[PDB]
Amino acid sequence: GCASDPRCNYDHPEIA
Repeated sequence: GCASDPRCNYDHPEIA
């Protein structure tokens, strides 16, 4: 779910 966060896409790229 976090991957959906614009701040997560940068923190968890491997996920998104």
